[PDB]
Amino acid sequence: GGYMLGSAMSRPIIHFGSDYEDRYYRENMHRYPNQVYYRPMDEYSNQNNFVHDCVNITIKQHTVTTTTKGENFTETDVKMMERVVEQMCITQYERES
Amino acid sequence: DIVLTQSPAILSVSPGERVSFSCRASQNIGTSIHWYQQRTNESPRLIIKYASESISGIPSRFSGSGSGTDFTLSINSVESEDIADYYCQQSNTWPYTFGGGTKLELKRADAAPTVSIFPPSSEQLTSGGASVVCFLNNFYPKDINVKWKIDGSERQNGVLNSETDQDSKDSTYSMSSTLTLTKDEYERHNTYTCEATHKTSTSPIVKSFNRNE
Amino acid sequence: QVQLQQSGTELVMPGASVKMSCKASGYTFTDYWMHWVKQRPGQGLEWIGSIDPSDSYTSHNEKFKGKATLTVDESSSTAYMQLSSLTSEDSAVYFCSRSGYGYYAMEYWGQGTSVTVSSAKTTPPSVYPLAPGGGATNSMVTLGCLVKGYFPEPVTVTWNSGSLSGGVHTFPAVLQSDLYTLSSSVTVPSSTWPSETVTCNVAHPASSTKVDKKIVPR
Ligand code: NA
Repeated sequence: GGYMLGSAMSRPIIHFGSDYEDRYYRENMHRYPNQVYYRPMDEYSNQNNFVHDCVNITIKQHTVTTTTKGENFTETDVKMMERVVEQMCITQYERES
Repeated sequence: DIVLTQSPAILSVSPGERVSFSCRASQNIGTSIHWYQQRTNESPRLIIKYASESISGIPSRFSGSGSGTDFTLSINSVESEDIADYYCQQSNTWPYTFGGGTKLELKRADAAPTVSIFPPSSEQLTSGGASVVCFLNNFYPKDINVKWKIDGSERQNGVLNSETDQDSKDSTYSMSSTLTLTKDEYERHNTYTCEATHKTSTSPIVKSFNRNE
Repeated sequence: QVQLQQSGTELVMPGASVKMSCKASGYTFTDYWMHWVKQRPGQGLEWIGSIDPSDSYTSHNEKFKGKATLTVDESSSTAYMQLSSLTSEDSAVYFCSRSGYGYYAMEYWGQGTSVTVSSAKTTPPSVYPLAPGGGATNSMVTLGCLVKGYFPEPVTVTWNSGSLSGGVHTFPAVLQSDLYTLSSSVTVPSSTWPSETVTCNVAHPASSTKVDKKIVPR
């Protein structure tokens, strides 16, 4: 509490629209979460709300465990995690309704 | 932004000849360049992808080569249907950018413009309007400048121009230039002259008319 | 067979918005990025933005960010682009296109939605005969028709109910006082004019206009 950790999900291919990012993603995606943290379902006005919070908290928690371990997430990383963690939070909000 | 520079901007070629044009990128993009063909009043069409990969249903006479910053599209045997604009585009990083295009044209004989000048209709003079029309038909190459003169002094204001595409049959060009003035203004002068400057001769073709006769 | 369907045309008032559709068929909608490309008349291609229909992630040309809103409707395999606050700068053809799978050459292209931004009202054209007065050419004579102040496009210009179809030049329309104007010339043998009738028939479908103007000397 107040957060909960969801079960792990299979990684989607995600196409980012440019040759450089697709390659970048494929090479760095192992560094990103494959499961999400969230607050209970009865604490949000909607999906959009849940998802916003699930994405921020998760990247923050994920960013903290990686830094202790050294290394950093860059802006592309941060950009790509949001997209993919967003996808994941959405599947999770669905598993609840 | 990666800027893509294509040259030349216009290329004149004769059928069956092998032709080439180039696309150069301001930064290295590996092979992330694609070529499109766009004929007059049509959507663009993918002709080569990734510098050199051929595309299903595109004639094998089209090929592309290059990698890095310097790319070339070549056409083994130009056919009339290949006359079109060709644009390059990169997808290596955002934003996508396009080259400015290379226009393909058919080589033909220099041909001087045919000039016909027409005065305003009575109907129109009746509605208070006066448009003086000048047609410059079937000339080559496309470059041509039209200057209007009134009672010897060159007028620039109230002149609108329009150009046709190269003729499919005879490969020529035509132009329309219309100077619109008020009926009052129109009655304030006598002589109207359309003057066309083209490469085919250093002497401008002057067509003109006098209201007084 | 992959198809991308776009409306042919849109007439929109300055300041208004337009939402252009691009309906895909013949493939799995969510598997490919869709792209929108602007082309101003007589000019080159400009990229606006692209969208991944799978999650509606977008990328924009910086200058269209705030101007072009890209969406899809997964249920109808349709991509939409909405342009708001239109000006004459927005008059152009907008193509949609679809790339490959994880590859970004634009493989299929729509036919383009031609957008015209204007406050002009449906206005029938005025047709003025252009006949000459004075010094004839050699065994040949040139007639014309001036088509002034119509909206929207197109007009159809024919000569002698389509029997004159040999030596005609109809020029692309131009904008004149918030309206369109074009001209058409026809070159014919002097044995045929003014000895017989030459009439240009100008149709303006939008105004249900059909006027014949016989060309008379002087
Ligand atoms: Na052929």
